[PDB]
Amino acid sequence: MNIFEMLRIDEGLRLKIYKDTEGYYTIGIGHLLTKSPSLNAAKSELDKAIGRNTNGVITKDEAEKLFNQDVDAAVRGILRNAKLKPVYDSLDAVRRAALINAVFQAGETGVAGFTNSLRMLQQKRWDEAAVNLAKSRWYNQTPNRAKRVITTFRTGTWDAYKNL
Ligand SMILES: [Cl-]
Repeated sequence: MNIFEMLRIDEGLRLKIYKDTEGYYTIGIGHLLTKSPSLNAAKSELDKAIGRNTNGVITKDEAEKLFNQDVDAAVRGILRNAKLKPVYDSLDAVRRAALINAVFQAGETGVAGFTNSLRMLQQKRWDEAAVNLAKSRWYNQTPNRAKRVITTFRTGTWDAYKNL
């Protein structure tokens, strides 16, 4: 298992525009196009990201290109966030993947309210971190996906994804 299969399981793959769990225009593998309620705004963002006139649909290859660009962006945002970097560096390979997954899910770096969780992670207080991560809108809105990531932080294994 690795970061790409991981998120690939968590995000799914759709080749035609769709609305995420939040009602946002997205496509491919978790690729948020826009937060605007405008389909037109979404197709434009889509054409621009793709480099061609899509008409709202892409090929598998195109989806995977976006995905690669996106995972790369995430890692790099982490490396560049002053609060994320140290956490990320203190972690093992498996837990690092969970951090990437979560940041990817946010579509942004060092999201609001997880200072305490980060601190517990950094100190390797796994069980406590798990519990704390769970007191979050995140967990309540997408409990299944959040449970998988949380289990990954607490254990340092891929157990939560081995069976999907
Ligand atoms: Cl879920």
